Amino acid sequence: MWWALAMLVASVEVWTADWQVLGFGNFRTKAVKAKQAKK
Amino acid sequence: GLRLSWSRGCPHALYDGQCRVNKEAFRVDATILTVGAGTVTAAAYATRPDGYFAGGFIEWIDPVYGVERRGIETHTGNTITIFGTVDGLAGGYILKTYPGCPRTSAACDTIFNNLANFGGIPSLPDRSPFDGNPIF
Amino acid sequence: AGYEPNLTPAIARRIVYEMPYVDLVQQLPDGELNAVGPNDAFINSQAEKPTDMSAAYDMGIMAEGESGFDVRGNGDFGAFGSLASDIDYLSTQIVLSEMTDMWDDVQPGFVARIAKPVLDGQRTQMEIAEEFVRIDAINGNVITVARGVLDTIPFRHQKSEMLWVTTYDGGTDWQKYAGNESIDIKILPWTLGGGRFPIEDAPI
Amino acid sequence: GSKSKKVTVGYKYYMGLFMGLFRGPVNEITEIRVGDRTAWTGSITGNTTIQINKESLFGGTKAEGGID
Ligand SMILES: [Fe+3]
Repeated sequence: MWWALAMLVASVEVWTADWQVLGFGNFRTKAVKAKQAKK
Repeated sequence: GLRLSWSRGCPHALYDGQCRVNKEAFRVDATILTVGAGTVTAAAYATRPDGYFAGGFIEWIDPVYGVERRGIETHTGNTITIFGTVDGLAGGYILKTYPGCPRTSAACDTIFNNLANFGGIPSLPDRSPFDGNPIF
Repeated sequence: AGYEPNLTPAIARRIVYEMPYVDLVQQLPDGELNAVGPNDAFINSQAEKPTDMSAAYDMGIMAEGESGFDVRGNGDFGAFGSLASDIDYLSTQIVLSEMTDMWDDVQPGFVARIAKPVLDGQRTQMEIAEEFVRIDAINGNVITVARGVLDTIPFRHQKSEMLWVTTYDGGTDWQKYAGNESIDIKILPWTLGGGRFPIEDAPI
Repeated sequence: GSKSKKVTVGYKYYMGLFMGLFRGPVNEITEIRVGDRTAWTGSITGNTTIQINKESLFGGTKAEGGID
């Protein structure tokens, strides 16, 4: 919800965009965050 | 944020918490023989081989700043060059000068004897894939 | 829960018996069929498929002097039928149940072998009702066949028995085991992602 | 011709590999998968050694693959 507080500057929430890469592309399951390398 | 990034050379900053090369084992210090335009000269530097301080830094105490640390970009004989500017230097206080490192596996092995604490992977298998073309 | 992803192997009903001359004629190329002396014998058997993911069954044989059930020879699960009408010696209209998936693949005139429970004393084939019957035409669950076709006089049966069709199907190592060389065997089913059944825990 | 005791076969590979998973010692590593199939399970809590031996997950002398 901190996005909701971030949009506290709005003029009043629909969106349409592509993504800037994050850590989703999977090759090793992580039941907990051990972070990862980057190659 | 980008830190680890497997490579042919370790990304560790020399003397950091992971390279862990001793801060004292590689001390070098000497008073300035002559300050110059973006360059410094000292007797101790002459005793070292060329490029010994490439990526190193000089250290001393300023009557107000206290501790001051700034990098070295090149070394040769008694002469060195600094990445940053010169804030004024005097041939009094000794410049506690630290060597840098090529950051190669051979560099960390020979110079530092720290190969056992190295973060670079020499045998990154040329990204030998398991797709596209016949292999294995 | 993955919508039934399990494909591991498991035990299943099986039956074994000595390979008859008809089996050698059907499965043995004529180029080497001659020179099969009178002292030769062949092993054959059939078993039901326990799971859909099962592919075939490997045959483990531990003959006289052998150490451990050696894995040699494999067979395909033939169609199976459970006799449930207590047919008599001359019975022709075979009323049975348990119509296996492959039970309808037998063409008219095929050859099937009947049997009963086997155990100490019942292992002997001289008295045990082991009869080869030639299937004539299927009638749904009931199938029309002949009695005592090739190498067994027709006999009687009791409900809940087992009927196995063996035309062009079976499993053996193709070893000319000599007579009196009794061996102990265990048929192990196998699956793609589960491999073979327990290494040696299968019955014998 | 001769029986499978001496015949051409589907060919094994003989060499291993080395994988860099991620930074930092972790409390335990639980399970290892191959080709979207649950191959081996086990809690590894430190520098240790094990062996993966269920080659049956893919095949062998009658089917393709199978880690070991
Ligand atoms: Fe280093």
